[PDB]
Amino acid sequence: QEGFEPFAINMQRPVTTWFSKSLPQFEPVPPEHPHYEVARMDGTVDTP
Amino acid sequence: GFLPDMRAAASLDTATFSTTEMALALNRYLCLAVLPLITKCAPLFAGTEHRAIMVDSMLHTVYRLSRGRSLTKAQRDVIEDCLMALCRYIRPSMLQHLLRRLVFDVPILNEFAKMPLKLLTNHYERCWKYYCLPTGWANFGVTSEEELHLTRKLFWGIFDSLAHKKYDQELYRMAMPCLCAIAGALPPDYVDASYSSKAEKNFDPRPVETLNVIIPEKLDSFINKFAEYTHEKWAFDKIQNNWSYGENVDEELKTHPMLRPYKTFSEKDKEIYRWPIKESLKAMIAWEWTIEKAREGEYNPQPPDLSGVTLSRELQAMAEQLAENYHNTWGRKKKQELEAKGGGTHPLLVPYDTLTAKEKARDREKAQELLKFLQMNGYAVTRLDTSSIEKRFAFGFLQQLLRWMDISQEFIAHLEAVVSSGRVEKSPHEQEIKFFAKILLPLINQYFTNHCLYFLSTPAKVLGSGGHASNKEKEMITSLFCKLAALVRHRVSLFGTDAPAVVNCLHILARSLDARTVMKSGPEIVKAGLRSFFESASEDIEKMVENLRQNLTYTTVALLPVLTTLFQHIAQHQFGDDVILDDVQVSCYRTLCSIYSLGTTKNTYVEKLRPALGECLARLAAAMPVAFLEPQLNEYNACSVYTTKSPRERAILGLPNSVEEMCPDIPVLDRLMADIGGLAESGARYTEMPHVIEITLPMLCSYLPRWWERGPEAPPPALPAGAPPPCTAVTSDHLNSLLGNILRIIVNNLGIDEATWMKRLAVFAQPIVSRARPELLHSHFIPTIGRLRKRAGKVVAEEEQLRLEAKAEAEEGELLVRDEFSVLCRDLYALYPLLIRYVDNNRAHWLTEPNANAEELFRMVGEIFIYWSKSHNFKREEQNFVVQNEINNMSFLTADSKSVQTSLIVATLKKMLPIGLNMCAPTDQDLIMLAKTRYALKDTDEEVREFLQNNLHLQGKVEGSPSLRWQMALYRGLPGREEDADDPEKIVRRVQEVSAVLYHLEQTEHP
Repeated sequence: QEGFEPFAINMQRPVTTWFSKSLPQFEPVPPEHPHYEVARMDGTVDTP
Repeated sequence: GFLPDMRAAASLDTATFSTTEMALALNRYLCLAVLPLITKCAPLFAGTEHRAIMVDSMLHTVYRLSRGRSLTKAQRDVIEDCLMALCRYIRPSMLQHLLRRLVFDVPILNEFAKMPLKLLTNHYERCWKYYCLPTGWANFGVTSEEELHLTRKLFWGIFDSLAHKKYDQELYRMAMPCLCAIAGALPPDYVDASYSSKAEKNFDPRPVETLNVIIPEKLDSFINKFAEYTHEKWAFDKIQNNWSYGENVDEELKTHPMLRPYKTFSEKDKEIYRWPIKESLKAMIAWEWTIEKAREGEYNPQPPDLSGVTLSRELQAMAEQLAENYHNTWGRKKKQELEAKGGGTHPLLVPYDTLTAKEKARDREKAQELLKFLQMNGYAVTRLDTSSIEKRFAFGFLQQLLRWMDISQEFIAHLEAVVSSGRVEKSPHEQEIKFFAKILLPLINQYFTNHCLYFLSTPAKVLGSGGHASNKEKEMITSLFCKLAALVRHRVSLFGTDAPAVVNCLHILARSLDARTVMKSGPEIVKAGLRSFFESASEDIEKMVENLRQNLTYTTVALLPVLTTLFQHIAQHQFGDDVILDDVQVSCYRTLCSIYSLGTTKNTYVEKLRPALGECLARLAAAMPVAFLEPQLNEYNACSVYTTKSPRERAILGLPNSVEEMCPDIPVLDRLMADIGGLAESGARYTEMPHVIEITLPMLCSYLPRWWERGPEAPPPALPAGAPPPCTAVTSDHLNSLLGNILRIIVNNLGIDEATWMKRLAVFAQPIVSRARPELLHSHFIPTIGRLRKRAGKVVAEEEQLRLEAKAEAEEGELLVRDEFSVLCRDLYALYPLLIRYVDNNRAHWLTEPNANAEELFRMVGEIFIYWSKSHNFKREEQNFVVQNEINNMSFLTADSKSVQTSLIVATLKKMLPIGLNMCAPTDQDLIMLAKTRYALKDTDEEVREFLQNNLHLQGKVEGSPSLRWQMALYRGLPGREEDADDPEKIVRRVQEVSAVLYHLEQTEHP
């Protein structure tokens, strides 16, 4: 009576959802990380 | 570009260059070019933490130039405006130094102290939440307890200075805002680090002249030993930093150049380093505390002085004072240096209190190092006990206010003496009277206004600005309530101009008061005083009833609002279940009997006063826990006097051992409601019985609803408690009868224009309109609202008849129907809140199962709405009715509880709008859309009805689209829905009605 459609009404299959899984896994360096920075200097003489 | 400029100006500000032509040129240049530029750049100054020191320096030097003499008044104003505009955006984290300087320069309260306190009060209004809230103010750091300590000293100093100085109208008038701002900003439960006052006498750090007197020989060897220990702890710290004592003179060695083991360390410089410790310990012996010699006798010192830790209270306090001694000596030598320079000031020169933390840290380190060296070889000082409860700012202010109340009794006694003995205007203490009248009542009013919830809070119910008022604080503020009560009781004729402030202060004292703790194990003196005040009020009402058959300007003007407000405060904290349980309700019995007795008399005074008397009796009834209409059921109730007193004790307290004949004036509630129903059936007006609506209806409607919970209908949690006849035996049927009688008197007094009391007649109807039976709709609301719609239609017909004729007499009749519109709008505003609450209660039932009666009500109230929309004169009459009778606030209250034309659009249309759309089919929305378009084409109702009849095929079908398929499915799945509504006549009727309602709604939203 207010014109507000129920969500996922016309879904036939059940709606798939996503959960925040708590499991430590390594991920690469974000170059926009506000606190840490990684530089990549190579080719210098007498230094690997 | 700038900071050197006014620095040079301050240097030239000296007396020798006060009249210098170049100095005046510099001042003129600054005030015309630079300072206005600072004013323009003031908004840009936000977020300047990284230049905090130089911002503080510019603030201090701007203050110095503002005080700088040899300036025109216009230049003074320019500097003051620049300083205040800059301060409006400067964060206090850079401003605390200027604030402390202004705090020490304001106590003069003359010359250059008026604008300073104005800046302080502006900043305190800006940062009121910053100082009071324990949590840091949003996006700003938390205020420092040292800052609160400073504001406390500032409060007390300004207060005592204002008390001492002669009453100047300008001074008091412009100083009261600042003092109130300080009082509001400083939290009440804040406790200062030292619960004392400096009471001393660019700060002047008076040194310690103790260098003249030698340290006593009982500890002189100790003093030299500590000097050696300090010069050896230098080496200790260095060697903990991997730098052993060095015997070579050179700059590369970070230790002392001649730093050797004491066996090889020459004593020639040992005396040089010894003298400062001599002076330090002379400074501390110069005070009242002296270190004790329980020890015997007396380059790395193994025992270290852990100066960072705390210690006992008084010992750490004297250590802080010794750090203060270091500071005042250093400040005095630096002040000699400053006077040698002749210009500027030393920021470190401020008192050892309000210092920066860094030199506070240094002085604390030195003093606590000395104290720890005292401790590890047994040196404690020999020469109050104030708890934090007493250290509280609220507690201290209440102490001061007790002293000022005894002063008040003194000067009002003198005033009574001089007014009885002719007239003596000259008073050796009129300063006290003016001080009171100008600050004390406003100050206490603002303080209790901004800390009302704090004083109202309890140790169990922690809330308010602080955690809670202490129990002793609550009992003393209750004592102050009784104190001001007696203050206005006696010599009421005096301070007549101050009487509104007095009554407001007494009202807020009634507020922010926990009477439960006063009753339970509270001060018996205060309890007896408040009971005596109740008896005094009772006998004053008795004098009023005997007189009506000065107290005229005190009882009605002052008392009745005061005890009325106390009554609803007690009711809405439910104090009455305890505070009025015993020794108070008997006085309440006497007062209610006296009121019901005066109601018998029809004197003009009682007829014009009975509104407020009815309000007071309703409030006391809501605040009183014993049965007064139920004498037989009363003895079951535990709060009754009879169950707590033996017959002999009743006799000695004056109780005649029977409620029936103890209150014979007001009969049982059954007889009362029978009489109310009989009068409603007889159908007379306010003029015929003023007593009923003003007394009995407040009585009836204050007893039935709040005692329904005490009735059997409300499920008793305790079956053994409910087994005996409960204190109240009424039911929702009784409340229904009450509502019916109220609505009958309403439908009676639609006609008369003298029914101004509809305000209360609806206000009290609001609590009772809840728990309304479903049959009430068809029994009462339909006939009454139908009569209202008929009358509105007649008045609109009169308006149309007057509009169709253009004549001055036609406009005169138009004004007459304006008056008729106004009175029927008073009636409309009286009736609408009840319908609003009724539909908000029964709407879920109507939505779940549709009701034809509800739909008919919707149609006819929509008719009322459409007449409102058509008649512009009706809207302006509603406008002027609302503005003159102040019904805007009651409209807002009705909206929030359940423009000034919102009432009709929210009640007539938005309340039953779901009801309106429920009865129309989803397939009829196409007809609704086309009908609203054809209305937008400006066609009449009959013509659009013909169009709807023509458009019978324009309605859609469930098979047409899945979007409306589920709407159709739910609509047919509604249990109350049938196919009978599919008849074309019904379809076109409902579609036209709903489309017209939506048309007028969208026209109202946007013409």
